[PDB]
Amino acid sequence: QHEVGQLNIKKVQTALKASLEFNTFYAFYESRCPKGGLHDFQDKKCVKCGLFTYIIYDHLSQPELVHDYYNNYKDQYDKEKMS
Amino acid sequence: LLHGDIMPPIGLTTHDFYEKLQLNALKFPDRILKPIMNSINPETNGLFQMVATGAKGSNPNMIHIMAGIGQIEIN
Amino acid sequence: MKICKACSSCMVRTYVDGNIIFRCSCGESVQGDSQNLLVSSKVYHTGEMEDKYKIFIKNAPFDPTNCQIKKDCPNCHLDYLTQICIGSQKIIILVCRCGYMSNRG
Amino acid sequence: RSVAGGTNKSGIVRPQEIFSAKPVEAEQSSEMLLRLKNPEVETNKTYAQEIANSIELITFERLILQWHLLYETYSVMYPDFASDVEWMTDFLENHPLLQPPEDIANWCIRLELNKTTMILKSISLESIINSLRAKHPNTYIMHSVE
Ligand SMILES: [Zn+2]
Ligand SMILES: [Zn+2]
Repeated sequence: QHEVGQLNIKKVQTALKASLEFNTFYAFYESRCPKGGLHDFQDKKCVKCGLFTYIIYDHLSQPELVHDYYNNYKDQYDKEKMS
Repeated sequence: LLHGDIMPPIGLTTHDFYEKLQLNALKFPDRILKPIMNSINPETNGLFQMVATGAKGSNPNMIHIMAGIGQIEIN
Repeated sequence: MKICKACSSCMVRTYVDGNIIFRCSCGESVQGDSQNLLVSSKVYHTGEMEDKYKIFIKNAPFDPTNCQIKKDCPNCHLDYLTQICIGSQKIIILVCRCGYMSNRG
Repeated sequence: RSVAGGTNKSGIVRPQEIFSAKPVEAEQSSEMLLRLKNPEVETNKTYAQEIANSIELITFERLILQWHLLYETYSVMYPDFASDVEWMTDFLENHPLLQPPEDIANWCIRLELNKTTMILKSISLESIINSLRAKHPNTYIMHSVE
């Protein structure tokens, strides 16, 4: 705890920004399907394209492909919601 | 909230989700006792002895008296 | 509603002939097609519409009790903006006395 | 204790509900506990969340911004929505087996869907169209291009 000040503020802030974006994207789509209408067992993007990616986000690669290949839908939905 | 990043889950509005997040964020951690016990001689502190032996008071009473009351919750 | 042209009175609708036949208590009939095919209306999100807070949002920059934030106005370049949070979705609107509004509102 | 609607447990509301044998409609803190009909998949939190969000009650009224009933048939038109005939003809073109039937009457509702609620509740337009079409016998429903 006394050595927490030795962490880099910028690197922590960037990592928190990225992790927060991932957490928001997957909490939005934990049950909501980007295709539309729940059905979040294992198919489409309603939960995953496989593995365990709904909450982990630390395995990389798989969380990243899902986010990059459904980023703009989430962005436009966020734009519509906050208006 | 300001950047429009708070997305409520299915079943809650953004106001309810925001209130829940704020209520969770403003709860005192378990380590709030560390400064209290660093200032308290348990073999000599009468207040701590009454609280710890069950004679009178609880941990929230000591925390409110010494560290802070925290979030006022009504219903 | 339809106001009778002779006596300034409201007239009933009484759909009979396949269209609206506006009947008044004084016996006048107007027919009146096209414009009055709307019989019932109900907006379900009242209390959160735009015109509910239109006057308040217009007056928000001048209200001294409104929250201000340290953000630059893109129009007049004031260092502060009035911050509003309306609705159950917590819509954040930034407004300025110059007339600038944060896109939404 | 919570005082909001649907979870009103403040005061003696729950004990008076119990002791007065109040009916179901008079209960302000009604709850239910449901177990998945599969002992080996109760472990999956994602499946449980899927089922919980699936059985959550959503009505048409929840997703309506406003609605207008009209005395117009189809095979005239309130002036404020004369622009609707564009997406109307688009629906006619895109749904060949959904042409208007030959019992269409004058009465008809025009409802505006709330897009914010549709996004937040993960409600799709096709879900509405199929939950109203294979529900209502004497009706003819038309939607814009989603
Ligand atoms: Zn008259
Ligand atoms: Zn300005």
